[PDB]
Amino acid sequence: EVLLLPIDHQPANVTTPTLDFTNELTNWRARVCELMKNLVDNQRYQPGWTQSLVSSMRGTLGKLKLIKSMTPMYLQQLAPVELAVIAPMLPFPPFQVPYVRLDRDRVPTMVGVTRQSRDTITQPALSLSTTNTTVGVPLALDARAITVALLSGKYPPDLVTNVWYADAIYPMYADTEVFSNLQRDVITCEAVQTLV
Amino acid sequence: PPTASSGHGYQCHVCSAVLFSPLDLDAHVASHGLHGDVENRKTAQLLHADTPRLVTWDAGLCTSFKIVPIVPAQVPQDVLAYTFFTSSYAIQSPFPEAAVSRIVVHTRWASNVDFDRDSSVIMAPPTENNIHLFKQLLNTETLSVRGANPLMFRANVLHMLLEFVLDNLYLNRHTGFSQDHTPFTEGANLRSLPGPDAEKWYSIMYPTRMGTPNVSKICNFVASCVRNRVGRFDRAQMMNGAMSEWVDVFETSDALTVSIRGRWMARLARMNINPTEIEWALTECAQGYVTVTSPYAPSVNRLMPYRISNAERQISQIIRVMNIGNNATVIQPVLQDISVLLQRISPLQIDPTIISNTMSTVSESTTQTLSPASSILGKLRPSNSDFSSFRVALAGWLYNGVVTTVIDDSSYPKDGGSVTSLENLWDFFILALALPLTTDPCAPVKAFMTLANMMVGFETIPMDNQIYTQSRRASAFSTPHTWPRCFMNIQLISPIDAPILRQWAEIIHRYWPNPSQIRYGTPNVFGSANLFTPPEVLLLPIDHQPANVTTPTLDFTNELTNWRARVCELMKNLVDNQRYQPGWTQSLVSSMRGTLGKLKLIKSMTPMYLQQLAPVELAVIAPMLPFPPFQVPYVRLDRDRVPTMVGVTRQSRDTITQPALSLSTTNTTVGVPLALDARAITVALLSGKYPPDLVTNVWYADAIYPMYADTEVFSNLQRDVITCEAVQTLVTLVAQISETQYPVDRYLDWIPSLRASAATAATFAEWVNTSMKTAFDLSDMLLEPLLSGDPRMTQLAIQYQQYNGRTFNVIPEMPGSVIADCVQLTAEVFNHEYNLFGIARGDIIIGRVQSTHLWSPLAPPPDLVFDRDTPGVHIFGRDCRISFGMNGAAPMIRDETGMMVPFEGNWIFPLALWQMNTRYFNQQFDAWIKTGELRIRIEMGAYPYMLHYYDPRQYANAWNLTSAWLEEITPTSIPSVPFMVPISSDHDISSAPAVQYIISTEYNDRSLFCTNSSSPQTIAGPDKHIPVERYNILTNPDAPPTQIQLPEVVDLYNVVTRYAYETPPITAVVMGV
Amino acid sequence: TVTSPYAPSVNRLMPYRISNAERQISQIIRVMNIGNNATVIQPVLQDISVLLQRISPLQIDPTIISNTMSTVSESTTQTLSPASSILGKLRPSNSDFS
Amino acid sequence: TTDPCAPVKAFMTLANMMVGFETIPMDNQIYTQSRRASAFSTPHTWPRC
Amino acid sequence: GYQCHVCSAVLFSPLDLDAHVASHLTSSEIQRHITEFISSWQNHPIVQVSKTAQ
Amino acid sequence: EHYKARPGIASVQKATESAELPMKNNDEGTPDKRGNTKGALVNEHVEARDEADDATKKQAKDTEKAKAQVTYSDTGINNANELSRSGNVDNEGGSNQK
Repeated sequence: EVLLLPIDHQPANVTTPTLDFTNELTNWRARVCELMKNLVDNQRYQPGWTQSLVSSMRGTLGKLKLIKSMTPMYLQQLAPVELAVIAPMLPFPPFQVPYVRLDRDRVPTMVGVTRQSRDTITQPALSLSTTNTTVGVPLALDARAITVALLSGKYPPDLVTNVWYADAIYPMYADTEVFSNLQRDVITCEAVQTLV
Repeated sequence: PPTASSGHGYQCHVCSAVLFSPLDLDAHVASHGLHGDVENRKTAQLLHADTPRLVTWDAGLCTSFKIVPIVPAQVPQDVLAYTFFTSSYAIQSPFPEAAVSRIVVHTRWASNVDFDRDSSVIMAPPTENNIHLFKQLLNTETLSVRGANPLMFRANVLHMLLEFVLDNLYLNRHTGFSQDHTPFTEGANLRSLPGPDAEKWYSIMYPTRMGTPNVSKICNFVASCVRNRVGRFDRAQMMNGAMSEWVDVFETSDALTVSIRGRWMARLARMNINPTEIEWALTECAQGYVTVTSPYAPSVNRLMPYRISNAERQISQIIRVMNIGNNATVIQPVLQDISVLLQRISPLQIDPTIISNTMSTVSESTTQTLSPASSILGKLRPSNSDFSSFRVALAGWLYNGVVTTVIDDSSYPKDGGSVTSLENLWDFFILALALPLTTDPCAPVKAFMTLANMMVGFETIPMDNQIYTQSRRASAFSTPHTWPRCFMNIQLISPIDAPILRQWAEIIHRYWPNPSQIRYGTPNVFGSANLFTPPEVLLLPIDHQPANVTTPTLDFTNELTNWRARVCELMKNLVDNQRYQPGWTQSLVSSMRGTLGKLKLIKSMTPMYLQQLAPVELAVIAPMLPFPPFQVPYVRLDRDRVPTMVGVTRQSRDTITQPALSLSTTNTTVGVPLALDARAITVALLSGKYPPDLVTNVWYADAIYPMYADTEVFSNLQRDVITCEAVQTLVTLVAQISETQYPVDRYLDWIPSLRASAATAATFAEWVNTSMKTAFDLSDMLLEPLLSGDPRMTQLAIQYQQYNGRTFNVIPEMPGSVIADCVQLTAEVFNHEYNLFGIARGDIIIGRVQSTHLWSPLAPPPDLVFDRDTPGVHIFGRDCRISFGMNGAAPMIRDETGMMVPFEGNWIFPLALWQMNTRYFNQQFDAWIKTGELRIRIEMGAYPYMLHYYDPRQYANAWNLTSAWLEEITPTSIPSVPFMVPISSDHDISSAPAVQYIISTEYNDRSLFCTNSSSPQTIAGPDKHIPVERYNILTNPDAPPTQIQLPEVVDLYNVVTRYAYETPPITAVVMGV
Repeated sequence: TVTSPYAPSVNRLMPYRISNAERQISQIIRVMNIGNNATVIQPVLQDISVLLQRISPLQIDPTIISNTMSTVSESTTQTLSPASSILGKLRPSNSDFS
Repeated sequence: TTDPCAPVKAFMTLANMMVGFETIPMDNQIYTQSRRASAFSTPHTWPRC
Repeated sequence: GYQCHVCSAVLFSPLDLDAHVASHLTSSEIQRHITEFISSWQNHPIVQVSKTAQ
Repeated sequence: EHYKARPGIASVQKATESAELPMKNNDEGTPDKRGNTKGALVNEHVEARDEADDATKKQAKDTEKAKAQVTYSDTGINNANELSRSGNVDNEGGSNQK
């Protein structure tokens, strides 16, 4: 039934303060800005800054913390609904392993597929997804791009969600091929049992 | 740099010679003649903020409502000859002659202002297209010219209403009168007006002065009026045969714009001042060095809107420091400009030749490796003048609130040196002499630490940690957290192992300059600009005793000479100690002693300037600034009271509302440092003289008198007025659409609107900004430092933090705001009189009407309506599906009760349902609408409307117009709603059936004025006389004048006041001598 | 919302009703497919990235940061201004958010 | 990001950033607080501090 | 055109003049000794940076 | 025509056409018609690094830019215990050099 997301969601709202601290992302950004402000505070951790840059530093960090950026609000409310809409229409339906916050013991590290039965014993033919350092295949990113996308981004000023997603989701469903895949999976499963 | 370029060009007229370069051709001829970027935008905004255009005058009349003919009355007809009429005899008519006439809004249209404002509401008559003024904000996603999004209706009405208020900012200027000669008005004066014509306008202005021939509705209305209430009746004049001060006239004017301009006149007259208190305030600001003079005679009631309270000054100061937060390149030209101005005024003159003339008389031996005279002259290298850094470091005292003058690293002796190093000794003296003039709080700890950075291994004192040790470069100590506590607790210095470092701090703690103060300006006429200090007073780092005499002459009894003497005394001890150097031989040693003796002897009038004079120059210049001062309390030698930050807020953080609760966690820290040179400060201290004879009263009289021709501060006052008025207007108008924190009264919510957002409310804010800047002719930047943030939850406050954690803050109270007042008043009167701007309340009903009746669709009979609590009505809504019929059985529809019902009966739709399925319903409903009795009422609250007329004597049908409308409804937009309304006749006519579909729900026919305007009566049509409820003064003899029933009507006629004041330049009235 | 109105028939036919097990086994085939290969996954991820970009109401410009950080006209005479430092570090010239 | 040890890496980046002023207790003799945070990619390397 | 005050040399750039004046204290013999010292120590592989052997 | 599509109906149509694209085959390492593998005579520790670099190269070609932001090769974690499918080894477990 559920779509495991690493972020908390919310019902679809448009009018809310840009400075909200119920929003976990805006809370996180404000508190990290406050912590690096606290790092700068007394100047003690750095010599060599021969000018007193603490005033300009606290200024630009506070100017960053107070910002119009509606990207955290988008990621809280609108984006989970969009992923839930897109998710049944996929040619490769989603394959998810459980997220954990901070437990050491509940972190998954290896995903493998067995071909034999439970009762017999044989040589261990480990599936090839297991032979990875992480849980899967790696994927680097651009943290600069992530940061600037989170740090700036806004809405069209005529936004009505009902009209927008009504025009938007409609031609996406016109290219549904879910039904062909539902016919396909029969052939796949029957082929498996005929093979064994 | 002064050089000479190898030029091209040879001629000289006098002496007839030819030379090398034009660069000395001009000097040779002079000898002949003697002998015989957004940052740039905001910077220039600060330097010359463009003044608004407040006071603007209106000749003519104040009326925003015109009566417009719609269909023309018949001049010939068989039932009545043309001799009955008035249009036959061409007698001018006060109200328009026509068969049907309505009233519409249109801005001024009868005015002769000198200065226009490109801000106007021009509404066409409602027979044609009138949608183009309801889509001016957010409808850039609509192809249709005839279309408009319903969710933008409230925002469009509010912006157009702001335009309507913003236009009528004028004052009805007096023109003149002329005594009547016709017996229409018995001896009453008639008011003229300028313009190309004056003929029709008298009959337009005064209705009841016309004749009364017949039983027409016009003349029948006029005959039942009151006679004498026309023209001039009251005035006020003072002088013999001069301009009257003000009059009151009995003319046609709606009460709305009369109330607007009356409240604007009172608001403007709040700011008036008179030349006597001008003279007093200017003399107090000049401190009596320059006197001015006002006349003492009966005036002509001049008008100078200049006085404001302190709240406006404080709020505009917050906005300006919030603009210039953390750049330093905005504040650099301001310091340069004050430097140039003080360089022009200041009585002293700097010449470095005193240094040479003295130090060429010190003792020497010429066989040494070195002797310190050449070293001091080389390291001091005073050959240039270029002393502007002295004035910059002076004028930073005005702005420790934003700028902190410090010293660059290049004036520091390269990671320390030796005490036996002579050039490093001289660098120590240059530095420690220059340090008491900057505004940085860590200046004394730099002054101590340079010596301990110099001496390492000679004497070692306990430091703080392993990071900020003794060999740390002295420029790192620039926060009060990094003060070594051995400097405060001076007993931690070993008194016998470190004697030279113990007593240096003893010199610091006793003799580093104590702050003092001086007064300036006045809060009488203009405001009090400071906020972290008490008003009128100015903070300074050095004690300032005033001048006893006006003929100054050198003595040594001050703090800077004592400072220089104790520094020289310590360096005398430092060369005298037998442990540091006996290694120098006695000639060089005694040369050092002689150099320091002359150095502690040296003459300079610069400490006398900084003690007795320089705050007087500062107190004179501080009123006439485009950027008024902004200071923090100066403290020396304290861990506690040193401030660490200063910051401004723009908006509230959370659901919390009070800025005292929301302030400290949410601000924008403002402040820049600023590097300087120490040796420029040093030589400017050491070598400063006066003119050989001088007196201060004459000197400062000539030095200060020519800058008193400006009007710049009085322009700045009006600029700050418009700033604070526009920010309160912003918060009121955003509160009208979005859920904010301020107490307002949301009026227009029967109009449906967009569920707004931060982007939409910000957008609406900058539409308001473009309107306010288009008004009053301001091209420079204004309201953008609040547009940067969130406009929805704004707040304005400021604080600085003491080092322990104490937070002084200032929250200024937002004053009253008449643009917001007039907008609320016009919104109320629009709520009660909404039809004039082309709006109908309620909704419409769609259904066939075949009848021979002549009732008007804006006033339907209550038989033909239904609502939610009407028996047998299906209310629809969200879950709505259409099941098709089969085998002749009826297709059906899903009720909100879950029931299914055929295509019959009275139905109620939200408009959004029709919009979301605007195609698929059209192939289902319209065939049942045209023939069957399916009747649909679509609730939408507010809409613009369209009128179509017809001859009732023939057939008429509305299915083309309604099919056009039902087709052109878009999910985004809607087209305007058409109506098929008859034309009133006067004789008995033959009836003919007509077919109508769109009916209004309730009465919306307030926009009508009169019917047929010629006949004795109107038979067989929608009939309405001239509204007597408007002309209260003509129809109620018991009613006194100055009586308006504004919250429901506008009355189209009242008394209005007319001023004839005068707005002079300040130098035209008050001048000096 | 959708609807699919229809006539009462019997011989109409569309074969689509399956159970959970066939979906699960088709998932296990498609994940055995991946085969520790990177080329195999990236068209799916890239095309759903473009699909998110075209479905999203949220557009992104770096000029919000540029208009907030009012520190421009970088002189070569610099005192290591941190606002211009983070402007040069964030690089608001780019408009790539894949 | 979907990386599970991202908070551990976020801690360890500042821990590496503060080599010279503030230290933490450590597990063995092998590792060092001045370790680059790229290595902590798997939960068997997480610090008990 | 920009001309310096020692050596009367003329240049066209003020930065060139400033570098020129920077190229342009104490006794002449002490400058002799520091020049011969730095020339003696100018290229030794202590200040200088940047098949066999079993 | 009156109502413009507010996100753009064909502009969503192209992106969902691109997102529609089915699952790419990976058939190497599997027996052919005759009984041989269908690979390339490469061991897997170079094979998967090769195809990861080629996937990053195709990603950079798909983007307009020259150097790809998202990459699959030399990401930052090591991948030395890694092996994909190709045609060095047969099913039996030995070398398919013949």
